[PDB]
Amino acid sequence: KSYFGVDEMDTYDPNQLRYEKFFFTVKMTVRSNRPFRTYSDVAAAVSHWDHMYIGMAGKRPFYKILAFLGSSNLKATPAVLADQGQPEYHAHCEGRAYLPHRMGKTPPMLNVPEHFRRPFNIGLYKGTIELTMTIYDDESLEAAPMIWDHFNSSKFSDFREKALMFGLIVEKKASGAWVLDSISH
Amino acid sequence: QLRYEKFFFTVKMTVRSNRPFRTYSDVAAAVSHWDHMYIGMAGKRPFYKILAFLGSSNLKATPAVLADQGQPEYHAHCEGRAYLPHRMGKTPPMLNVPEHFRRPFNIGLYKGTIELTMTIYDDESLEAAPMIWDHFNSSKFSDFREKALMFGLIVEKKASGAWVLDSISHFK
Amino acid sequence: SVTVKRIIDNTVIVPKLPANEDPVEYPADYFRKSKEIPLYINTTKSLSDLRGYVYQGLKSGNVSIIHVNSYLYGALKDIRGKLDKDWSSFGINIGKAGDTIGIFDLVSLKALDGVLPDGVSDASRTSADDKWLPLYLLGLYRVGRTQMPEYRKKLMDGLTNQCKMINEQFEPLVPEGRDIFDVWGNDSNYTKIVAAVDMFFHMFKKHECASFRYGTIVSRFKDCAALATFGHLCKITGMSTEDVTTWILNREVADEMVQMMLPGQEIDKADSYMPYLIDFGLSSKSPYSSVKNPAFHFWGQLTALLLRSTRARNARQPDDIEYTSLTTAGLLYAYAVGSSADLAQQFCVGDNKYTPDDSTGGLTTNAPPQGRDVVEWLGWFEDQNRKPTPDMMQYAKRAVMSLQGLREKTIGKYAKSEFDK
RNA sequence: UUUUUUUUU
Repeated sequence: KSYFGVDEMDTYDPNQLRYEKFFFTVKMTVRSNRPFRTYSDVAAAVSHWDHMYIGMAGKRPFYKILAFLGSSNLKATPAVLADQGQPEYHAHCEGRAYLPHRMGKTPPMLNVPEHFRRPFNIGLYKGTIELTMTIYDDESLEAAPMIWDHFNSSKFSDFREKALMFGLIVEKKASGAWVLDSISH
Repeated sequence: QLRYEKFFFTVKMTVRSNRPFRTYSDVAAAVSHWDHMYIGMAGKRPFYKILAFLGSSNLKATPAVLADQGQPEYHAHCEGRAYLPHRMGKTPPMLNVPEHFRRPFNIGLYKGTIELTMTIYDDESLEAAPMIWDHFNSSKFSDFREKALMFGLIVEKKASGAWVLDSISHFK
Repeated sequence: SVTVKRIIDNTVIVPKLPANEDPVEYPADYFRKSKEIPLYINTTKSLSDLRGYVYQGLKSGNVSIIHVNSYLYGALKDIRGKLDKDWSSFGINIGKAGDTIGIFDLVSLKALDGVLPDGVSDASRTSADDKWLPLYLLGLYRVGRTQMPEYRKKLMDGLTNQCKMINEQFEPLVPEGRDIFDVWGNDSNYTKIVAAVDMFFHMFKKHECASFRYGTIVSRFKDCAALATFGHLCKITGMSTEDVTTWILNREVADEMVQMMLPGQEIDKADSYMPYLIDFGLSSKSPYSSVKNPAFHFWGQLTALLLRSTRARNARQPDDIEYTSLTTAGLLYAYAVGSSADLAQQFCVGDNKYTPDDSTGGLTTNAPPQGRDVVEWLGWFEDQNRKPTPDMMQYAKRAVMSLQGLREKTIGKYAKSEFDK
């Protein structure tokens, strides 16, 4: 508006709720020392999985949501209990979910795996993250659950805060569930 | 906007577990998350939660427990006509078909399974009915809102005189 | 046409022909109906996203065609130049002397429709890598046209050198394993872009970015290798075009000549759309191809082969053509031109032009006639029957005595098989 | 699928 002629309206109305169903599969591993106290550190550490993103664009919101889901329900390995020298955290998930979003329009997907592996160093904590994901659209007529429903929430509190920890701005519509707004980045 | 929506309701609640429950707080904690993975009608989602509250108020034992203490088990059943004031806006049309859910609950000390069979559908009759909020047995105290929040249901106890349903973010 | 009546009944019939082949089209017929060469592209994504998509797809080797088309469109758009003359062709006009033009000012742009594929995006791609990326892609297009490992590797090593001399520390993309970009030749917009680029950088050869033309030189004379042969024969013979077209002596190359020489279809205009008829889509089957003019091609290249020509031992040998009749005419013409040298006065000082003093002669025997004219050669050939002279065959054999390289089903192979005997 | 110098900045 500060200039003239810089688009008008955008009649196509990208700003509107759109639903997207898809199968998801996830597997995550985290390695470090000085074993891992509290959940805020989980978000802080995993937030550096895409420092230099080289993945298939258009899937960034889905990948971020998926990393959040995987970080939510990660189960520590017995070695953490037995030895504290080199703990390890593992996670694995798979299912079919449908997400509402208003980012835009997603092109056709594909059933290809994607691997990411990066080191991290956040203050006292240092180590490695290694994820492997596979998302692909589903054209069936099943009644899948909402992706948010897959979060139990009996650990950690508030979804706006947590969605911001990962770089994700969402909304809290009174009569429904959380809908995406944009990626803060 | 204070919208009064009428419906007939039927509810059948069952809980199975070991370590038989002692305090109502533990039972409420177990039942609050009966919908880990909801695949029902979206537009009826909040209403079901209200009905779960009713089931909590109607927790009962059975002769099975008196027959053996190593298979804790509670039953409950309710049904009738009611209408609810709400500020969620407008609800879609509702059908008369049964719905069922069964989930495992794992809170540490208490572990087991929870089963809920609900059927909520429109009340096309034109006759007056009591308040759905004035239908429970929790005359008790003013902590109805505390119980709802512990479930995760936001209600108002202001001069309106009722416990009207308020909002979502029931997840916490 | 001609009438053929059934003798026994006197009935009238008209024998038609089968058509296993496909019909013929001329460029003039495209500009006689519609006057705009369409070109469809996508412009939704910015330049950096397309850069990332192209670079990463090529590194992995799963790049999409549409993204490459859009990248070439978004890269070759700030290049321009001056303009000397009045460019025009087939009733079209482009600019006027004393202005500036771009590279896509030759074809009309529009909006492609339909869903689009995805890519693998990158967030670190310096701008400096645009100097050579279009060049790399055009070189890939060029090298992906010949199915031969030796030639392919020689051409790709030339391409790598071309990229190196500009942006050394450049590294090869599209690794040596799974082969890509060989299906792109089947697309229509990529070839239109390549042809437009080739024409533009061919007219303005002094441009500083002319090195792109390394990748588009195969696109100019495509499917038109019958005109090239005619020109090469005209140059080797050294005579004018009238004497060359006179020396045919059979109505099979003449049919092709009549098919190739029509009022429209302006030839000899370097700044025209003629050579790029194929890529731009102006014609499906070009009338100058070698599959519809086999007799002309074979006769021309055999005449060239029998006159000590270099580009004769690597041509192909099309089949379904009667070699006995074209071969005899080609041999006769080759002997005629290579057995009599025309000497005479060319420039004369004032009223002193030398006149040939030849009215008394003794060439009534079988010996050859002096000068070069079909009238006097057909007479000598007829008077000496159709049998080639032993001297003619000796000349033919000594003309093809030594040949090092030969390839199966080549005109060189045929000549060494029949004439070297 | 066209093509038909293992010619070509």
